[PDB]
Amino acid sequence: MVSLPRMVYPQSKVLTPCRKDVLVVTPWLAPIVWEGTFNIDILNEQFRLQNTTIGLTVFAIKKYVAFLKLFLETAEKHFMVGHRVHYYVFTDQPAAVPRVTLGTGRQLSVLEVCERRFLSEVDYLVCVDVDMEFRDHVGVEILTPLFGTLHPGFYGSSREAFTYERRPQSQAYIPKDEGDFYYLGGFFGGSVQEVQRLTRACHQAMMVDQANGIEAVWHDESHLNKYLLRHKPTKVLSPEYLWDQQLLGWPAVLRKLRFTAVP
Ligand SMILES: CCCCCCO[C@@H]1O[C@H](CO)[C@H](O)C[C@H]1O[C@@H]1O[C@@H](C)[C@@H](O)[C@@H](O)[C@@H]1O
Ligand SMILES: O=c1ccn([C@@H]2O[C@H](COP(=O)(O)OP(=O)(O)O)[C@@H](O)[C@H]2O)c(=O)[nH]1
Ligand SMILES: [Hg+2]
Ligand SMILES: [Hg+2]
Ligand SMILES: [Hg+2]
Ligand SMILES: [Hg+2]
Repeated sequence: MVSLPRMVYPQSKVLTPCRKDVLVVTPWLAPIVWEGTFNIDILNEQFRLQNTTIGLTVFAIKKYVAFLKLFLETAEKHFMVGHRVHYYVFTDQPAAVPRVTLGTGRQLSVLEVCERRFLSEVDYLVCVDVDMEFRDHVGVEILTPLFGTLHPGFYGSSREAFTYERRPQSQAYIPKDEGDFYYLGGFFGGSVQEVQRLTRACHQAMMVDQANGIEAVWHDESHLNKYLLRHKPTKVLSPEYLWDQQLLGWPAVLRKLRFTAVP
């Protein structure tokens, strides 16, 4: 709750949009995070004064443990640098986790495969896929009670084309005339409380489907989209936050490619 210190930065013009090529705010007034929309110095101050701790979770089972080295190494260079970070690696191969050198204020926990511990160790949880690498800044601008990320392959598509689950028998069902955006199952997060609510809701929904003998078209991602349709995220991250350059190139609307798939 402490006041920010004196800071010097250019004034923002009220009669000048920051981006004229993209939507920077949703209909429910949640910002859509694109490069140019935020002053990272102001945001860093706000979150540091709060002594914010960010938890980053990844699952690495079977062959996916081979992606951990690059993932963690690049995270050390681009993820929440300057803030307290706690990595949680869930794996079936504890002894296979690479020994990565971490900067100060950052720690790593290996969990072999207790929601209460999250509430006690971190303020925010970020959940992502491990077969990726950070290529640019991914900082506190993403922190909020609940956020989803615009899928790189559908940010420009009409909702009818969104690959939501379309069968009424599934708990993840979303009709052709509903839907705001198509979010990624591989990059979401928010406060520990909101994240656990989302995962708990999706777990229950998937069990109901299982009992009914049906599996959503895109599994977890399908349910996450249904959850975020009914519980609007407080921030939405642009595709800058999860991209595949090999498959999608580098469009003009993307000033930075922050987190990407590994070729
Ligand atoms: C219009 C063309 C779309 C190109 C992207 C397809 O991405 C895939 O989308 C489905 C949902 O419809 C699901 O999310 C898997 C996703 O594929 C993964 O992510 C993309 C970005 C690539 O990295 C693929 O190699 C991945 O398998
Ligand atoms: O049949 C599958 C394929 C992937 N995954 C999970 O999805 C993550 C990344 O997904 P994928 O292998 O599809 O790669 P990506 O789409 O992220 O590039 C992996 O860590 C797994 O935990 C899964 O549960 N089932
Ligand atoms: Hg998580
Ligand atoms: Hg859900
Ligand atoms: Hg689930
Ligand atoms: Hg989910």
